[PDB]
Amino acid sequence: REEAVVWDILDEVIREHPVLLNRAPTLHRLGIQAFEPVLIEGKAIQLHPLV
Amino acid sequence: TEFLKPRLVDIEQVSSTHAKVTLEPLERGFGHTLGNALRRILLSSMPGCAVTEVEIDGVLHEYSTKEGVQEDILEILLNLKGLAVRVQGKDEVILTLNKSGIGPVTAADITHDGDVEIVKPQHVICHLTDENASISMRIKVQRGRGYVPASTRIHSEEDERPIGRLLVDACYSPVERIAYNVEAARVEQRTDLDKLVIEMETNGTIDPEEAIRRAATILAEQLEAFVD
Amino acid sequence: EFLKPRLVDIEQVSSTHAKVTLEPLERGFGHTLGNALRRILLSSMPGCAVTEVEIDGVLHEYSTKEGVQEDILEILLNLKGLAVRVQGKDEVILTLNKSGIGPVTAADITHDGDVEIVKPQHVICHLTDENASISMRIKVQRGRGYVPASTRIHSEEDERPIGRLLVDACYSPVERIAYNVEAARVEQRTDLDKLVIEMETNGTIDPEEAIRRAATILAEQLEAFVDLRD
Amino acid sequence: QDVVLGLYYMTRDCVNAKGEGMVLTGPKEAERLYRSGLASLHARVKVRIT
Amino acid sequence: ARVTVQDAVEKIGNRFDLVLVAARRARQMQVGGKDPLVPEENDKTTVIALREIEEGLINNQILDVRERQEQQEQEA
Amino acid sequence: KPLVGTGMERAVAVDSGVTAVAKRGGVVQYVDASRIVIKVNEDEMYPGEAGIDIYNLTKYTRSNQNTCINQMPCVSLGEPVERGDVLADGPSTDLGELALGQNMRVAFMPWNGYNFEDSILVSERVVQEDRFTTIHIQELACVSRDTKLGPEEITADIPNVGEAALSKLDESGIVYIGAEVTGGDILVGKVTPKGETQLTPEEKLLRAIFGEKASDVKDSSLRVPNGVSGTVIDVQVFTRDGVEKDKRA
Amino acid sequence: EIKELLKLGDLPTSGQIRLYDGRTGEQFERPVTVGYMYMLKLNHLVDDKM
Ligand SMILES: Nc1nc2c(ncn2[C@@H]2O[C@H](COP(=O)(O)OP(=O)(O)O)[C@@H](OP(=O)(O)OP(=O)(O)O)[C@H]2O)c(=O)[nH]1
Repeated sequence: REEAVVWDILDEVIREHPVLLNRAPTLHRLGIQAFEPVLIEGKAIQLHPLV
Repeated sequence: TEFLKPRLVDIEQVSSTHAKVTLEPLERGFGHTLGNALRRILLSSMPGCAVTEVEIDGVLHEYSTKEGVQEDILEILLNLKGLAVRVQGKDEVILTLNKSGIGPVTAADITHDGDVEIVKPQHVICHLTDENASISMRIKVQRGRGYVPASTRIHSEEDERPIGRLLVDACYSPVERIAYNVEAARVEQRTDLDKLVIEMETNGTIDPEEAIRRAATILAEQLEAFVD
Repeated sequence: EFLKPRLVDIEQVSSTHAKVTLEPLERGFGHTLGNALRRILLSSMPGCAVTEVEIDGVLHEYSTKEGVQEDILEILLNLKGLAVRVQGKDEVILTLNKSGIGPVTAADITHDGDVEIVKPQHVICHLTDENASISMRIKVQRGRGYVPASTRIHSEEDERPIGRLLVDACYSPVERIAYNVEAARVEQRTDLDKLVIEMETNGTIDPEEAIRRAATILAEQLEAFVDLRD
Repeated sequence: QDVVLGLYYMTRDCVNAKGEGMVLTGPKEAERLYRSGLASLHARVKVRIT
Repeated sequence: ARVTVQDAVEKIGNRFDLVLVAARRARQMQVGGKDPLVPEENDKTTVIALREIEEGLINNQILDVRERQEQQEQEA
Repeated sequence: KPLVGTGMERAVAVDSGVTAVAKRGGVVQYVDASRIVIKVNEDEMYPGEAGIDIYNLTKYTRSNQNTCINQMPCVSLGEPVERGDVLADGPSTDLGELALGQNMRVAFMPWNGYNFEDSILVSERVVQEDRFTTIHIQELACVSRDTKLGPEEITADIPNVGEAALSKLDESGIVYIGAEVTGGDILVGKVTPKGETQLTPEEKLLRAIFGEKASDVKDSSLRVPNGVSGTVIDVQVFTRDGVEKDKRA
Repeated sequence: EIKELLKLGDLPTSGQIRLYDGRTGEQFERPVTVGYMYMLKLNHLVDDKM
C-alpha cells in the first residue's frame, strides 16, 4: 500500500547507508564510487556534475 | 483558494552582525519571488545615515599626500566611507576632527556631540606620525535611501563649492550584504515545496532582524493600496 | 518617506487582452512589483476548468461514435479548452445534447444560470449524419494551478462508473503577463515611474480582480514574514 | 566545461564599463555594487582585500 | 565525520585496519552489548564508530584492554 | 508538421502505406471516424456499375513496438478530391506531410547548469499541453493449458484474495472493456490444480486449532506488470475445438 | 535570404533578442539566440529503463 509510515521508515534507513554507483566501462578504480543517496521523485538517477 | 503559511523560522546569529534565517515551507516558486523582492528593496531602498563629503584643511585634490600621514588620502576616504553614524533627530550634521600627536586617529577622537552616535568608537581612521601630527577635517553626514556613488554627485554638482571638498560614496543602506538560497523541502507528502535561507550581514547600526522586518513592512505598506 | 501606487485607468483592448497601469511608483520598486506580480499572476490565479466528461455510448477514450468525425480522444482534447465562468457553486454538471448534421459548438450547451460560456462559438465536434445524436455531461470544478489525471486518483472514492472519463485539469486562466516600467514625469516631482502590466487571459478573470488577488496573496505572505518568532 | 565558461566570463577584464576607477572598501561591497546595477560585473577597479 | 575520514587515519595510519576496528565497535553496538560513547545525531553505528575512533577515545588498544576487563568482570 | 522541411516529406508520407490515398478522384459523400465514402466522377466512372469507393480506416491497433497506429479523416463533407489526394493522415502525419515530432521554441544559453552536458531543460508549458504524450498499446496473454494433475480453469473463484480486487471482473472472470487498472491488479482469473501440500508440523497444529481447510488450488491469474496503468482497450478469446466456450466468449 | 525574410517579419536581423531572467527579473547581458527548432522524442523512455 505504501503509506507515509513506509516513507518515514525508508528515510530513516537510507540516512547513513551508502550505495555504490558504477558505469559499465570501469576503466580504473574510480569507475566505482560510493555516494550517500538522497531520495528524489522521478525515475532518473541524479549524480553530482563534477565527478 | 487556501495557501500554505510557513512555520519554523529559526535564526542563528553568529557574530551579531551576521544572521542566517531559514524559512519553510513555501508554495512552489515563492522562494525566489520573496528572496528577490526582499533583496532588492532591502539593498537599494533603505533609510540610513552616512558620510557624504569630506574637507581637509590642507589639500586641494584627493590624490595629493599630506605630510606625516602614512595612509594616502584615498585610504582615509575609504576609512570614512565605512564609518557607521546613527543620528536620531537631525537630518544632516557636520562633524569635526582635530587630532594631534603620534598614534592612530580613531573614530573615538571625533567631537562627542549629542544627537550623533558612533556605533564603533574604536574604528581606525588614520595613522598619524610623530612630532608634527596635525590633522584637521570636516566630515558631513547626511540621511538618505540606498547607494549613491560619488560620480553622480560630481556630475550633478552645478553648485560649485570651494576647493578641498572631496566627495565620498554615500553608503546609506545599513545592510552590507544579503543573499538567499532556495532548496528543496517537502511537507511530509508534497515535495514541490521550498526552503529559503537568507544570509544577511549589516553594519552594526540596525540589527539584522530589524532590517528584515522593516524591509518587509515597507513593501507591504506600498502594497497597501490593493489588499482587500 | 515614500509614496504609494493607486490603480488608475485600466484599459481593455480586447475581451481577453487588458492593460493595467499603476502610476505613482517610487524609483526602484517598478521592477520589484512588476516581477512579483508577474510571478503570482502566472502561478496562483484561481480559475475554472473541465475536470471530467461522461458520454453515454463510450466505454473508453479510444472508441468512436457513429456519425461523428473527431475521435473520443479529440473531443476530450477540445473540451479541455472550454472557458467557463461559474459564480456560486464549485462543481457544475453541464449537459450537451445535439442531433443532426452540423458543428456542435459550445453554444449548444444547456444554459444554466450561474455558468457563463465566454466564447459560445468555440467548436467541440462535427456531426455527419442526419440521425446522429450526442449527449454528454461535463463536470467542471474550480481549482488553482495544474493537476493531471494521474495525481487526482488519490481521491478516487469508488470511481466504479466505467463511463467516467477523466481530463487533465489546467486550472489557470492567465495565459501571458508582461510589465513595462516607464518614467511617468508628473509636473511636480523628481523620480517616479509607471508600471504597465499587459495581460492576456482566456477571458475568465477580469484584470482588476486578478491584480487585487495577487496583491492579496503577496501581502499575506509578507504578513507572515515580517514578524519573526525565532 | 560550463563552470569554466562562467568563471572566465566573471573574471575577465574590459577596457571600459560602468564604475571605472571606483574604490571599494571590500569584496562584499563589490558584490553589492554589481547586484544593484551601478557597475558592470567586470570593470577595472581598486579594492581593499585582506 | 561522514565527509572525510582524514582524522581517523591520522589516529590510525594503516587506513585499513581502521575499518576493522570500526566494524568491531559498530557490531558491538548493534547487538546491544554496549551503548554509544558519543551523543548520537540520529546517526547509524558506522559513523558513530568513526566518530569514536577519530577523537582518540576508542582504538584497538582500548577495545582489547576494555574487552578483557569486561570479560574478567563477567567471569564472576 | 515540420516548420523547416526539405520537400521530400510528402513523397515519404504518401509512399508509405500508412496514408489513405484516393484511387478515383471525386467528391467525399460521407465522412466518419471509421470510413470515408466517396462518389467517383462521371469522367472516371467505369461504364458498368462503378459506384462509390469506401475506405475503411484503421483505429488504434498495436504496432510492433507497441505504439499506436490510427488514421484520422482529413477532409470534410462535400470536399472535392482528386485521384491521389490524401484522405486520412497516418501516425505522425499532417495533411499528407511527414510530422515526425514537434517544433518548440528553443533558446541557446546555460541555465544554472541544469543543461550542463548534452542534457536538455524543458518548461512545464509543453507538458501542460500534452504535446509529447505517447500512447503505447501493450499486449498480455493468459494461456490455460491442461496439466496431468487436471485441466486449469478460468473461473473467477480465486482463493484468499480480497473481493476488492475481484470487483473489476465479470462473472466469467475477464476484465470489463474500459476498466482502468494498475500494477498488481488481476486481469484474468485462473486457478491450477495442486495437491500433496505436505504441510510442516506447526502448520498442522494451526490447521487443527483454527479449522483452516487447505484449498488444493494454486493461484495463477494474469496480473498487470509492476508500474503500468491504463485502460483495457480490447480482449480476445481463443478456445480449442471441443471445449465449451464460456459466457464471455 | 533568411535576413530578408526576417525583415519581412519585423524581427531583429541578427536573430538574437534580449531575454529577462524569469526568476529575478534582471536582464541577461549579450542577447541570446531564440527561435523554433523541430525536436523529436526518441523511443528510449526512462519508464522502461528504470
Ligand atoms: N561538499 C560540501 N560539504 C559541506 C558543505 N557545507 C557543509 N558540508 C558538510 O556537510 C556536513 C553537514 O552535515 P550536518 O550539518 O551534520 O547535518 P546532517 O544531519 O544532514 O548531516 C558536514 O560534514 P560532516 O559530515 O558533519 O563532517 P564532520 O564535521 O562531522 O567531521 C559539513 O562539513 C558544502 O558546502 N559542501
